[PDB]
Amino acid sequence: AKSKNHTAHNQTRKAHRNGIKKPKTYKYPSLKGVDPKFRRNHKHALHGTAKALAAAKK
Amino acid sequence: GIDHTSKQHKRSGHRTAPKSDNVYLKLLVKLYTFLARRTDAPFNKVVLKALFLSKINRPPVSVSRIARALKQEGAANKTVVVVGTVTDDARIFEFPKTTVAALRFTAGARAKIVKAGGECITLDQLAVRAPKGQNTLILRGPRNSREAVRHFGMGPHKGKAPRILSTGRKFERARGRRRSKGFKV
Amino acid sequence: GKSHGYRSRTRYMFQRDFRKHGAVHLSTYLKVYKVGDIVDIKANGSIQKGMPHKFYQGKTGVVYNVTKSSVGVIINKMVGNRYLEKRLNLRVEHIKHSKCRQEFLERVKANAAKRAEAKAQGVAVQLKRQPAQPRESRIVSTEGNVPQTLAPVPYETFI
Amino acid sequence: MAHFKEYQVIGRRLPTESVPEPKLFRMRIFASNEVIAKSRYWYFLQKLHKVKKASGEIVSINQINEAHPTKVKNFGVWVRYDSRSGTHNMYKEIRDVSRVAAVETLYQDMAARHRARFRSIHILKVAEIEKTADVKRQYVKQFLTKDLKFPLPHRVQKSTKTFSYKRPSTFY
Amino acid sequence: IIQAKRDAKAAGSYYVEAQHKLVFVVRIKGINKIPPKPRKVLQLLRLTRINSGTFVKVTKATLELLKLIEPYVAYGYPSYSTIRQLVYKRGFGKINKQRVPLSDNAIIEANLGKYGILSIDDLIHEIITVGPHFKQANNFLWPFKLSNPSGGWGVPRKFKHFIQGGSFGNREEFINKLVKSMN
RNA sequence: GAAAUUGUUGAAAGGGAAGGGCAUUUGAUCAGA
RNA sequence: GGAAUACUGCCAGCUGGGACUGAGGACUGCGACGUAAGUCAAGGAUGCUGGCAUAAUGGUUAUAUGCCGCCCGUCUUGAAACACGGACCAAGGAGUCUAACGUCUAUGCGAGUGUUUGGGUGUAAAACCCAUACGCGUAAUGAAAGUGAACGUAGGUUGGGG
RNA sequence: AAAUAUGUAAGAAGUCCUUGUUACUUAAUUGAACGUGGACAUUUGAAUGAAGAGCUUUUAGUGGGCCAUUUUUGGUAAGCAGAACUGGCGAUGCGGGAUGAACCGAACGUAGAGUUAAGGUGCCGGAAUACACGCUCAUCAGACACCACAAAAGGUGUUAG
RNA sequence: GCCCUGAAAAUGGAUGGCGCUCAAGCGUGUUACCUAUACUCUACCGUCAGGGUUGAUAUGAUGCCCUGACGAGUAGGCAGG
RNA sequence: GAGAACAGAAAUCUCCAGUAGAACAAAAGGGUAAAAGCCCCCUUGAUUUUGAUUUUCAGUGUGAAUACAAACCAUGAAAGU
RNA sequence: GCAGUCAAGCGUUCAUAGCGACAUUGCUUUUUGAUUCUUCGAUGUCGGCUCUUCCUAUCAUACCGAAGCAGAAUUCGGUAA
RNA sequence: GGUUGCGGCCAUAUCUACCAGAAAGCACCGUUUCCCGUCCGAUCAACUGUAGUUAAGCUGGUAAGAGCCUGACCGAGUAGUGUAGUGGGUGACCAUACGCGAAACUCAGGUGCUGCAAUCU
Ligand SMILES: [K+]
Ligand SMILES: [Mg+2]
Ligand SMILES: [Mg+2]
Ligand SMILES: [Mg+2]
Ligand SMILES: [Mg+2]
Ligand SMILES: [Mg+2]
Ligand SMILES: [Mg+2]
Ligand SMILES: [Mg+2]
Ligand SMILES: [Mg+2]
Ligand SMILES: [Mg+2]
Ligand SMILES: [Mg+2]
Ligand SMILES: [Mg+2]
Ligand SMILES: [Mg+2]
Ligand SMILES: [Mg+2]
Ligand SMILES: [Mg+2]
Ligand SMILES: [Mg+2]
Ligand SMILES: [Mg+2]
Ligand SMILES: [Mg+2]
Ligand SMILES: [Mg+2]
Ligand SMILES: [Mg+2]
Ligand SMILES: [Mg+2]
Ligand SMILES: [Mg+2]
Ligand SMILES: [Mg+2]
Ligand SMILES: [Mg+2]
Ligand SMILES: [Mg+2]
Ligand SMILES: [Mg+2]
Ligand SMILES: [Mg+2]
Ligand SMILES: [Mg+2]
Ligand SMILES: [Mg+2]
Ligand SMILES: [Mg+2]
Ligand SMILES: [Mg+2]
Ligand SMILES: [Mg+2]
Ligand SMILES: [Mg+2]
Ligand SMILES: [Mg+2]
Ligand SMILES: [Mg+2]
Ligand SMILES: [Mg+2]
Ligand SMILES: [Mg+2]
Ligand SMILES: [Mg+2]
Ligand SMILES: [Mg+2]
Ligand SMILES: [Mg+2]
Repeated sequence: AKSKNHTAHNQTRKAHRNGIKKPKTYKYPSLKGVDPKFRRNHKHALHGTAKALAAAKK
Repeated sequence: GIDHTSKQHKRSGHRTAPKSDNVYLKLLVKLYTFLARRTDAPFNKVVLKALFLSKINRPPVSVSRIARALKQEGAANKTVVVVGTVTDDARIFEFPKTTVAALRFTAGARAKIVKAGGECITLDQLAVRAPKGQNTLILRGPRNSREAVRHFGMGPHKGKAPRILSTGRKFERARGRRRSKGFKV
Repeated sequence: GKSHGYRSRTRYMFQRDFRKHGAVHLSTYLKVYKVGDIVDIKANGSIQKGMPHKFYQGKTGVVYNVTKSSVGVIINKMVGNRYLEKRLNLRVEHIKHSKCRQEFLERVKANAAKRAEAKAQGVAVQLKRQPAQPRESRIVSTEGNVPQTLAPVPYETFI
Repeated sequence: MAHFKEYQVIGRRLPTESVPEPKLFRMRIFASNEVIAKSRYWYFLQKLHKVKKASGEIVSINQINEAHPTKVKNFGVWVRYDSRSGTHNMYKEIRDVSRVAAVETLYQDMAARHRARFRSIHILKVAEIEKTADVKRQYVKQFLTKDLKFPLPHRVQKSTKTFSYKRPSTFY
Repeated sequence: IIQAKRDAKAAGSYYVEAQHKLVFVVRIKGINKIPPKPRKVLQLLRLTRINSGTFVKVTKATLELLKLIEPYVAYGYPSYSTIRQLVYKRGFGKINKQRVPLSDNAIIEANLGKYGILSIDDLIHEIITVGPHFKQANNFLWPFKLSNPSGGWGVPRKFKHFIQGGSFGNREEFINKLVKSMN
């Protein structure tokens, strides 16, 4: 008793019923894959900027 | 025949009335329905909408949250509006004097507010005092701090609190949770 | 059995552009890529390291990471009924700066110039692009261009 | 396609910077309306020259009326048509009072005798045969004899009623 | 325009009239068995029902849409009389997402007055001359719900091209006869 | 003291089933005003 | 050379015949005509008249006529099937209760909550009252020993209703 | 080396300008990234549309399919077997193809009137034994796609080339 | 091109039938006409949506009312009864 | 291809031509010429730590692979690898 | 399985009286396959006997055409079930 | 403008056969003590710039040159292809309608352009 093996029939219709959703872009994307040396220095630079701007409030 | 570009007879998906059968809640809804219709006050519209919300959509607002909102610059004299329950919070030791309008006050929250010298008023008293929502500050409790929420979106590499009855060693911590047993997450 | 390896069905995709085999010219390595740059992905079959998968050949993405010899590129891949974010680590031989936005950039520059000249001269902007419009009326002269009458030709074989 | 009109259609092969004032090619098209006439013009122009409707423009389209619509003419008509198994040129002769009437007759006759639909037929040429004895088809020549008369035997009258009381006659 | 044609003829030239800036498109095909790209184009032109018609401003961007939906629509160049009768008899405005008949100039002024369109004739003018606010006026116009043609379609079979003796495609000036029968 | 099933009486129809839908004719019967 | 006519198109040109519909229910609007009173075909039918006043209309029912109408249920890609169950009728006849739970919702109270194991009491399996515990929550994390949540207005930025 | 299909972009999260942080980087305030400050709303930067957009939870059934056009594999082929895209049937009545799951047309609340689709208009059968030009006579004539078949080869039959 | 030969199967039978021969056949063209649960207009039912109306004799604000669009359905879900 | 005792059509030597028509463990495809091939010299980056990423994909696992970081090394004059 | 077309050759000479290579077009469903649509809550599985009817691709009988038909015998073909 | 060093694009630059080249540069070229490498100072190393030469390299020019590059209403709106019909045809396949649109072929033109630094009759 053999059966059907594969088909993509109706798959695009199913996909488009709830649509192909664009991936909801955000400002400030994540830094997941960024070089860790750059991230370490970025953390130190941002901390320094925060301290400077905290003292800058006069 | 018509080639419909959208689902037919689709309900709005928003509550138009409280699910509750509370007669007093329905009276508040009637008052704020009148106000939202005949004032053009965005405050009145949002209060009417908030009066329909379910319990999980009206998380309690603590007096400490109210006090932080009053610590906001320029907001110290605004009447704080919570469409829901105001709860007490002993972690704060300095509650300011203020007017709070809420659906419900915990005994402790009311005691703290009155002791600080403010008043706890109902939403109809709020409506009489400020029919256009004048000088109000609407506060909402934390919705996504519910215990149920932390299990939502469970899956690999999501970090989303498995649904579990007993916790500890031997309870969903070995295979799929550490590299030493098969793999991690 | 079936075969779906990493480089399956790449026989012509990763070929070397006939009479353009051999060493990569130095401008490829002299290009500078910054986070946010838009790049087209086209694998160089002679550089087997840092190569993109065949799916990304011809895809355009945004650089999110810059390393010694490579960049990280953000692609939006259609998976199922939605797009998933993919992060590729591609050596610079497999990417080039995309010109998909240069027309927009020069349009922005020209629009700034046109707005400045408009606000210095008078009131007219017309800064939006317009599709090709229907042709206006024109008068076609027959001086030296008297219409020549053509007729369909009879069938013949010429074999 | 329908009762035909004849149009002159003049198209341009739109001017460029290198070639302003292009060569203004003209055709005589038999068609039922101007839309079909312009479609046919572009069809034959694409058969003849490197042009298409997207790269060209219709400069003019004008109905050509018969100069003498109430004088009987003999027409030689050269056509090229696709049969079921090949393409063939044929020359026919049609007696009619106008070119459009002759072309309508020709299309009817091609469809009747060779099952050639409109799409399969190209009118190469329609020309008045000015001098009789240059008419070379017998089915036209037989109508050019002197003092031509002929009867119409077996006249069939169309009855306006279901029943007749007379047992009709076919005299004429 | 008439004098320009006459003058070019007198000068031995040909007055090539300006290409038409406006088409009227009527969906002449039902809603079943439509391929997705033409289906989406018909939706974007608001022809979601058979005998629904809209005005389209002719550009390359919209001509490439008419090309895609050619086998399902009959379109052409509407005359002033066609536009006038269409708007007067079947003119409906989209107001608050509702189809409101254009029975008074106040409706048109209340919804299009910000664009300088104060009356039904101002609307018709903005349609026939494809003005600066053609997009807004045309979109304010609800898609026209035409009937079937009163004398029929003039052809035995609708679904071959007008050139091939059918009903669909560009029928450029005969769209007026068809739409007047359907209106 | 139901139904299946049956007798009698009455009414009706009935050229290889019967039953059904829409519509009206005809017969019978009946409410509303 | 001067016309006409055809064809096609336009008129916010005039007008005749036919059919279906009359929704709404004080006024409110936009207009037209009139100098103005006012009138109107202008935000949906009124006026006049006749017959009948009951089986006449209509309902129901049986029949006749025109046209249409395969046997339901089921499995199935596909059933009227030469696939299965069903001669008929009545009565019975199939997602229940429980333990422990997920989401959602309603309610009470709320950093707490749960009186009902038990005690008190009673008009006695009800209702009413209650101490100490205990459960869950208020802390996590680690295999464990163990350690255990404010640099800051409990942070910065972007958006964010009010 | 096409056509069709396909990635990206078409702005205020933008363009540019001044200068603060760093443990990164540079020969080097060199740069990198992130910031502080400043200028630029009618078309805020193609078209068309937008019963709105975004977001979340939770559950049913299903996980035998099949058919048509087109692309296409195995097979002589199959109402065969297997893929691609779309449209359908399944899950769907209605008008047409006599009949028929899939074809054509068209998708369906209850009615009235009008007009049509596909298909038809001798009679069955509603609707021209309409009009027009030809062709055909068959001692097996032919008579509408899917579709219910016919070929090579022949005929001073007849027609036109 | 049409027609004919080529052209043989089993119950009696199918351009659907009758029948049709300057067709009621074949090719082509032009009109008129017929009729779907489709299109247009109107009413009524329901659904959905947007609104008006707690200012009184107001007991039905889950009410009354205005406006627009929409209505196929197995498995299945939900709702009102 | 033109040459050189045995040496011939194939042994070794020489020049010329030689875009790869060779070789690169293996199937096939891709890639490669001062190399990725051939020969020689030095070596252990076939190492340590724990993450991210690509393919298959449920965006789970496994296998394989990519680019980094933090070390320790190899090689080279060095950039580098 | 049956039947065509072409005609290199056979047939003393002559392609086609009768045949007919190399090719090629078909028909039939009395072969066997191929398939798995119907039937597994069951359509009684070989053959024979018996009996009716149908088909024609005709063995005989009827009437014919052809012949490498003198007669006789025979062969090829037609209408014919 | 020539030349050198480093280059960018990587034949319009390559290839074949000839011709020419002033100045400088480059080059061939001379030598083997040292460092260095070879069977071989041929390559590689070092030294001289001295003994010699433009012969070669190199550069430029020439050729109805090969290749390559560019362009074309050249072929060709052809082949192909998206869409459509109850179009044709027994079929194989084909025509038409609305679009897109090659390659070969032919012809014409061309044969490196150029950055940085130094140098030169
Ligand atoms: K069985
Ligand atoms: Mg399966
Ligand atoms: Mg509907
Ligand atoms: Mg390639
Ligand atoms: Mg009519
Ligand atoms: Mg029709
Ligand atoms: Mg009894
Ligand atoms: Mg009984
Ligand atoms: Mg007229
Ligand atoms: Mg009324
Ligand atoms: Mg009655
Ligand atoms: Mg029947
Ligand atoms: Mg059944
Ligand atoms: Mg059966
Ligand atoms: Mg069974
Ligand atoms: Mg039984
Ligand atoms: Mg029962
Ligand atoms: Mg099923
Ligand atoms: Mg259907
Ligand atoms: Mg049939
Ligand atoms: Mg109806
Ligand atoms: Mg009739
Ligand atoms: Mg033949
Ligand atoms: Mg025949
Ligand atoms: Mg008939
Ligand atoms: Mg006919
Ligand atoms: Mg509502
Ligand atoms: Mg329904
Ligand atoms: Mg090397
Ligand atoms: Mg593997
Ligand atoms: Mg099967
Ligand atoms: Mg049985
Ligand atoms: Mg049995
Ligand atoms: Mg039996
Ligand atoms: Mg026989
Ligand atoms: Mg030497
Ligand atoms: Mg040296
Ligand atoms: Mg020399
Ligand atoms: Mg040459
Ligand atoms: Mg179709």
